[PDB]
Amino acid sequence: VASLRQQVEALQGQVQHLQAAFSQYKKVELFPNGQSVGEKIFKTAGFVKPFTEAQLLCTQAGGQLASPRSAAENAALQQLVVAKNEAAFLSMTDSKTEGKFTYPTGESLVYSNWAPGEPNDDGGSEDCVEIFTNGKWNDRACGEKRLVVCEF
Amino acid sequence: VASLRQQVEALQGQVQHLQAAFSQYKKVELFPNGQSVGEKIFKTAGFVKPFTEAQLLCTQAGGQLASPRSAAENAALQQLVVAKNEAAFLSMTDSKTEGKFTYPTGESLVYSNWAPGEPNDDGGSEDCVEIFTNGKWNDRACGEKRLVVCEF
Amino acid sequence: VASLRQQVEALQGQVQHLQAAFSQYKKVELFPNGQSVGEKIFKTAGFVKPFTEAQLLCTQAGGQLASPRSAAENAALQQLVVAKNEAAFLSMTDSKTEGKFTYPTGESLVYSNWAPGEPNDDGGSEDCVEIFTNGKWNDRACGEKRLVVCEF
Ligand SMILES: [Ca+2]
Ligand SMILES: [Ca+2]
Ligand SMILES: [Ca+2]
Ligand SMILES: [Ca+2]
Ligand SMILES: [Ca+2]
Ligand SMILES: [Ca+2]
Ligand SMILES: [Ca+2]
Ligand SMILES: [Ca+2]
Ligand SMILES: [Ca+2]
Repeated sequence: VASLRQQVEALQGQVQHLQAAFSQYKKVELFPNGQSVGEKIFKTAGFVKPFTEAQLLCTQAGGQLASPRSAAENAALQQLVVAKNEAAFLSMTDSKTEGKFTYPTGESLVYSNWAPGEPNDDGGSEDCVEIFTNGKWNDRACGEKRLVVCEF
Repeated sequence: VASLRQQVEALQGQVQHLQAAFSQYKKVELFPNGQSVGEKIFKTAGFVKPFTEAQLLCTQAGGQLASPRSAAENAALQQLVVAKNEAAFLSMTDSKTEGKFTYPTGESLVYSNWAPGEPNDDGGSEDCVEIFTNGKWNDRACGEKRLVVCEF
Repeated sequence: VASLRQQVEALQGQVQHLQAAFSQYKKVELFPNGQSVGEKIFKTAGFVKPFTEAQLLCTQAGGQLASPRSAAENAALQQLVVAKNEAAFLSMTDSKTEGKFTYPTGESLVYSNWAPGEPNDDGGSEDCVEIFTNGKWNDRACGEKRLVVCEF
């Protein structure tokens, strides 16, 4: 029993070391292209791509396109967009049913921050969504190129 | 004994929370300049350099130039090459014995994906190896500049 | 007991795996924009900004502008500057009292590596500090754009 006790004490020190070391690396890793908010992490690729390409990049990386589900998440995402000074694509589209935006899973939106008058399906061909540097949303043509930002 | 149990129960909760956090941060880390395959991790510096300089960058970083040892590893590396649209240097050279490519350790290749007609030692001076966006290999002069991709 | 001893072995296995995985990840993260020295880590954003903007970026990331406090730290920082071939801003300034450089906290410098003749407050308007590829320091106008390097 004393042997196991010694083992536990050792593990406690090793875990404490990992926690401290990892806490430091979290900050290092997110600088300058990442943003943590709650349990979610947004990270930009630093370049622009059309929706389909951006979506694939995020999915293959084990995440998905930025999908802010609260004002707080949206504000965090906005910080990255502002820092890079490039509007970015969100994950939602109304490709299936015009006028009804959904997440990649098909679920309807639980949050939105549409600019006044949006979505307006301008030209009758805007089924993707972009977030501006001011944090507001606008439906935009999926064929256009916007900043690639994924969430993990 | 009873106190040790709860101590173990607690410590493991912390470790599993650490495992989850670490796993999330690893995915974030690899986007968009890295690729994991098995226990190996490829990461590109995002710029080009001549072989000697590229090799030094990887060694100083605690790794080595990309050394795909299987079709799976080659495919993973190919993803970075395609993403950057820049052919990359591999670690192998036939500088010691012309025609015989080896890893930095001196060991002979256990896998190769030479493009048709390669390695041809063009000009009688191609002792380094580059991987194209199509995943195939070609021997090339070490003085040329290619994408820097290290493996860890 | 025999069950506790079993749980401990599993826990030990999880911690040992994390130590190996974390160590590998650290190397990946630092390549190619980071440098570890002592308990400090320098990381460059890979781009240039005026002092105020560079300072805010580091602060918002949970760190601060590079603040070498020893020859060892300065040498580590110098590596990033050399690697990017771009002089970088340090955190210190004499904005409060001309001729007296201080850290962000307000404390006086505990180490300096001024190039010959510096600081010279050229034009009567140099209150910020930059580090050259040779590791030496020079006071520079805060409005100029230099490589952003933060410390964590
Ligand atoms: Ca439509
Ligand atoms: Ca639409
Ligand atoms: Ca619109
Ligand atoms: Ca030769
Ligand atoms: Ca040759
Ligand atoms: Ca050839
Ligand atoms: Ca002054
Ligand atoms: Ca001054
Ligand atoms: Ca000066």
